[PDB]
Amino acid sequence: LHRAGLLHNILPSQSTDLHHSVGTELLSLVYKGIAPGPSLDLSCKQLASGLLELAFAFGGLCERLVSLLLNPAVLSTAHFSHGEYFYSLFSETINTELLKNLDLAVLELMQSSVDNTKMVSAVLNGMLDQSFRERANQKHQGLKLATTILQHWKKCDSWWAKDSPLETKMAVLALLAKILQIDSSVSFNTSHGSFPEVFTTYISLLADTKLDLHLKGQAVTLLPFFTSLTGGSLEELRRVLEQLIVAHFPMQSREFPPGTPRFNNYVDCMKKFLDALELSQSPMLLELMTEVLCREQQHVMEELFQSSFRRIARRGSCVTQVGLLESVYEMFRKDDPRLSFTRQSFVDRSLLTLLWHCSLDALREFFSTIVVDAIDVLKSRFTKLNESTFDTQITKKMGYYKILDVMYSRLPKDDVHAKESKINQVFHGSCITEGNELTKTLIKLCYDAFTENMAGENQLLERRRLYHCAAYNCAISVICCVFNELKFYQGFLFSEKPEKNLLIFENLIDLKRRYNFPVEVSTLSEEMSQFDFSTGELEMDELNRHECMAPLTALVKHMHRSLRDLPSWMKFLHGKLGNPIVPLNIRLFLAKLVINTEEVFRPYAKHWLSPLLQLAASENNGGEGIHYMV
Amino acid sequence: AQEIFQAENFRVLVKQKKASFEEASNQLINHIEQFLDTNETPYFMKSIDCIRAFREEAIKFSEEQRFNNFLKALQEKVEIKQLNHFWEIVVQDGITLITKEEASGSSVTAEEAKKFLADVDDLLDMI
Amino acid sequence: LIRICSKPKWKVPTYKDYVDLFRHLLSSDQMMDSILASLNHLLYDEFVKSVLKIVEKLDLTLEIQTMIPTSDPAANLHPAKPKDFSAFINLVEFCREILPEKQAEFFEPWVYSFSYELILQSTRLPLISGFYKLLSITVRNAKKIKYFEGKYSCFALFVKFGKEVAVKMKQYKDELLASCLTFLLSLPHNIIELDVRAYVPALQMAFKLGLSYTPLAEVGLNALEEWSIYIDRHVMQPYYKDILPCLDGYLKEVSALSRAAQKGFNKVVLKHLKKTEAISLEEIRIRVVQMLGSLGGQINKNLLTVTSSDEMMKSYVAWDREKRLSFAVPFREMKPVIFLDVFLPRVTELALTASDRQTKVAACELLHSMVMFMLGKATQPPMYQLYKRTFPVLLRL
Repeated sequence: LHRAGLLHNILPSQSTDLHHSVGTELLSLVYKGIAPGPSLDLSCKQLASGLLELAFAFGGLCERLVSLLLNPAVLSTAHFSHGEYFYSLFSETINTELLKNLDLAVLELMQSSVDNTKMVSAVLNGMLDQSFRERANQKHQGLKLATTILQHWKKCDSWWAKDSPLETKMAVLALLAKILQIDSSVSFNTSHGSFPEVFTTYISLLADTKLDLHLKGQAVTLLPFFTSLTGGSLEELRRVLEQLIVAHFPMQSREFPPGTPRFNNYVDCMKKFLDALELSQSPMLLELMTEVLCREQQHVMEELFQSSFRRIARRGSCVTQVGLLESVYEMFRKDDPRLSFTRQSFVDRSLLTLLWHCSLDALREFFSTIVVDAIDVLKSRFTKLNESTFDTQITKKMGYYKILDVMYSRLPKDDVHAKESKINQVFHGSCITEGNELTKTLIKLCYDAFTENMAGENQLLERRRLYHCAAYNCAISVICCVFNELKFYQGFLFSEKPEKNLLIFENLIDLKRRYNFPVEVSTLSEEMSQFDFSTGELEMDELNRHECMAPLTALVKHMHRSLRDLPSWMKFLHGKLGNPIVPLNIRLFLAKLVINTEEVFRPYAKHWLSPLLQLAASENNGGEGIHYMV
Repeated sequence: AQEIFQAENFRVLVKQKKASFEEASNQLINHIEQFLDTNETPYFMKSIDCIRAFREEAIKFSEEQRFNNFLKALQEKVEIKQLNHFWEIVVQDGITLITKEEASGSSVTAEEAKKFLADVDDLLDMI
Repeated sequence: LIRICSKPKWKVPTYKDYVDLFRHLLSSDQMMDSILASLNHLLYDEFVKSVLKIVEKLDLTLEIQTMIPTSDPAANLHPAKPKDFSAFINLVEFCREILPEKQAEFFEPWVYSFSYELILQSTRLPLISGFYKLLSITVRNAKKIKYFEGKYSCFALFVKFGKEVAVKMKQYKDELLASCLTFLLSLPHNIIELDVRAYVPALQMAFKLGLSYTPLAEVGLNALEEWSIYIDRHVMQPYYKDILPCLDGYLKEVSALSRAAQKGFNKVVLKHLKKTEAISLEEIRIRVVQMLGSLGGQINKNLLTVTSSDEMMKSYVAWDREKRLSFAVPFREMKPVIFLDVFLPRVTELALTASDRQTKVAACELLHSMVMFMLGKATQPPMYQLYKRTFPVLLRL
């Protein structure tokens, strides 16, 4: 009859109020029947659910239903709720009547928030996960009820205030996560919902030093909803995130045994930061996370960070990619008095990953931005009178070499050879001068590194060695992308001249670190989602770890597929391996390099037996000898 | 037979209480050095609160040699580096050596604060 | 349920070892809670509600994927949501081992409901097994406890659905047909004595399909046993001359333990044995003769009054009036003449019914060779009467 609408002209209300008397008495029966005066079955519940469905089919009765939910009566049993039980018993027809008419069920529910906070939270949460459940064809009531329970957020306000029960703060956090997950990415602009008064809640729950670390780990999952903000609000959010970091994070590194009740909290909060950052490709989240990461010798979770960055760069939205790149770049390039170690860490283990995994298929953006800002600092001249600024210039130069290495290793040849825009901004502006101008300028300034002598240099030796190594790696990368058809790889990377103390291999190899060399080395996965919603190469041993073995081996294999002996790489390394007057370490290094590139030296066997054999057979090797190297 | 069967709160606590000494001093020296290495203003207020706490505990625990040695070390560090902001925030409040009688305790006004703190070229075009 | 019904180097056991857990959750229960401080009833009811929920929401329907199959189960044997389908399957076996028992008083109120919606789904999802399997589980639980001493609404439901499924079953193939037969022959039927002429083809197809699928033989045996021991002994009689004669074909290395046994016996055989349920066909024959004598000699003579020859004579007659297919097998010098006809029947029925892969392959190769032989032989002998015998087997093959 109700489907035919003939429910009232076949069953009326008397000369009474506009409410339906029949519905009122049926609903009273269903409310106080399951109450004791008990027993329960499945067919009884099927009836009673049909009975209250009938009761709601009459007319409004919604405010009466809500008053029943918040009715604070107590039913004794050895005395639990008496008003929640009516809800949890049915919990589905109830909530599909509350979602039958919005803006009044929610209003009448939240009005008594301070009185029945348990009940109002329970019913609002049930309405929420009810509406989340039916979004496939009805992702309309979800948005409306989320926005509507936001429009009254100033009513449910005592929950998140200070000195509240530190169970309703996380309760409202769970409710609020639910609300944001329902609606679209809308609650940030022009006060779509209650912009000011809802942020004040997020900022306050992530601000005060009276909450916990797991509570805010729950909180820092709102971040992917709130990283698309702008100047004022985003600056305030970044402020409060920064006080979070300073106030609750370990100062530089672990300094926590794995198991103490700080390390586990720290790892939880950090991994939640990290997966949030992997959701929202938000620059300043990279600022914070790299900042904390690249501040120790090696973070405990290095592989997590690196996989996260691999995801971050691999996303699309190329403007956001370039924003992440420029953000970490400017974090390194800036003149902040940061430690040399930390500053070079910023490029080593943060932005090289981002550059390796996505820059662009035919990128210009980042490299075009930095061409005539990093070339000029590579051309800068040192001042060996102060330790600090000299060290920082070394680190920045090293980093620029590494970044150029990454582009030249990834960027295809043409958009750095041809008459281009990516290139034409070191000389004379973007005019058509000659082509390949920065190729040759970078070649000069790189070959001038790792070949500059170190006679009078006795201040920062290991750092300068790393400088030379990075410069030489950059050189190898650019030369693999210079014209690279004739004997180009020989003039540079090889063929130096000791007339004025040009020494490639002597300078990048250590020569005083004594190697040890030990002897040997769906419609049911959906119901997963609704429960989710309503709950919350080689052996890298000691001389493959020299930051030049892998590049040199790749370069050698490349030269193999590019054209007695060959002029100065077969023959110059031949003559630096042969005579036992070259320092030991260069000779060990070249033995390692020829081992790893064995396939190259198969045609050249008759030349390549004497020096390896006399290196194995000689007695110069320290300890009991280079035994696994033998 | 008879012989075989018959974080900040933890750091605040560390600054407050410590069974030993001069190891907490060393660790806080390292902490403030790394804090001054970075340039977050919250770390700057962290450093100023730390030095205030160190001065308070030095006064309340009969010790001045540590206070003046620390002050000399930080003065030299700010002089030799680019920590102008740290020195500015220090002089905003004012931290100076004991000015009573250059000793443990006295009842003399502070005057030290004012008196001390008022070939290859051819290889290119072969392409 | 939703998980351990969804689980289809690292090893993943799927559901077969969750089972004892769930059985102790409800049945082996008084022997584990006694050390603590009922739950059996609550957990059984929760398990049944949950399984009803999952059946309610799984979209077990099927879709056709890119001839014209008359088999209603067809290429359509491909669900829309295969994860749901595998979930239902894990569900059916999980319930099958959770619900043969623990019904001492627990399944007492669930029979009518559980049935009613299994019939409702299985009527709009007809060609989906496991529905039938849950029906057989619930009817056998309604049989262990009595529940059928005349409620009557579910009685009429079972009668009508048994008739409908028994008529629809005559189309179903192996797994579906097996589930339907195990359902039908699990009705109490000492309560449905009526219209027994429609439940006999479902017992002779569960006998004929035995000899290869032993549990179907077992259900057929329990069926016939109950029909004999409880149905009235005047209506069960006319339906013996066509229920026994389909029961006649039934009556036709160096491991760790070995090394431990060889090397004496000192605690090694103990641990090796400590490290270590399809019914056996021999026991099936044993029970066939056991109840065959247990049913007397008055009833018994119907095992071999089929007709004493009906269609095995078609296998016991000369396929042709006069022999053809004379094949001179070439030796060095003599080349004697064999006849391929004589062993053509045995070869052509070894090809079809072999139950041995190597023998089947050999027999199929011979039929291939002989077919080519016999189509060659008439090219250069009126011989169609053996085509008439051998094409109805080329099409079957």
